[PDB]
Amino acid sequence: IAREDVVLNRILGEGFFGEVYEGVYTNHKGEKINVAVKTCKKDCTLDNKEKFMSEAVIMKNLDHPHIVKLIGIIEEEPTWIIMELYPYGELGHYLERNKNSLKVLTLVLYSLQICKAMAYLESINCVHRDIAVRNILVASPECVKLGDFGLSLPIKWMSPESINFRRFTTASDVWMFAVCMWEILSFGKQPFFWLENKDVIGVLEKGDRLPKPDLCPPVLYTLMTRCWDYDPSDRPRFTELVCSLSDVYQMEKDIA
Ligand SMILES: Cc1ccc(-n2nc(C(C)(C)C)cc2NC(=O)Nc2cccc3cc(C(=O)NC(C)C)[nH]c23)cc1
Repeated sequence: IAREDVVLNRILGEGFFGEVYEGVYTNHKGEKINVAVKTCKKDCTLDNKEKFMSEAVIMKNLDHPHIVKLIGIIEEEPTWIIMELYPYGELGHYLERNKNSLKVLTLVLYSLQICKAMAYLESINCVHRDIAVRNILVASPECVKLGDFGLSLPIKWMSPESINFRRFTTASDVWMFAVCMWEILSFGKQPFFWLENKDVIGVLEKGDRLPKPDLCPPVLYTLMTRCWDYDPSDRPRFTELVCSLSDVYQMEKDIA
């Protein structure tokens, strides 16, 4: 990927190692691809420059249909990591904007797609630690992609073991994933929006849970409740949750 083939438009935000730019990449075909161009401050340590590159190293190896895509890497100074963006933006903003036209089967489709992405990460014992609708992009009205645009706390999405002891496992991600589904079925509503972060653990310890979103099928809410078991061992694996969500999707397809 050549630097002249990438035009920068505006600052997307500040990453951990430097600014992230929203740009456009013109390929060999001439078609314009929306991209996020991640940069690293010059004054960083070699250790910090290495940690910056690890995203390019890992992301190059990821090719899952429901995971964000790496477009390329420009190693020559200033080093850029180019990731694909889509014009439909974040899922949270997309859900809010299309709340009146989106059908429940589509919300179950998105839930299943993220579950498939997470079942793959589970296969390689990798933990996301920040499963939330803000970390999901809309590739098309029928395709969502999981990413990680956060800085390595998201209290309102975290399992009790993550809040209490900073323990993060695949089991804790399963909890976060059900919170992500609650956001999808609620059309982008923030979980526990009515609480402060300090109040969350007290409510979970007492046995209180996020209520069923109006449009959420009872079977899907039961699955959400199993992911929110205080005991991490009693939550399903993403691998089996794919089977569970595929059954829910087929029942919703049969209803619609
Ligand atoms: C070090 C490290 C960091 C992250 C990851 N990692 N792991 C995964 C899973 C495998 C899905 C968990 C995905 C990712 N990376 C991305 O999704 N990158 C990405 C893609 C598209 C756009 C943006 C914007 C930013 C950004 O920094 N925006 C600031 C403005 C905050 N990042 C983007 C791996 C290693």
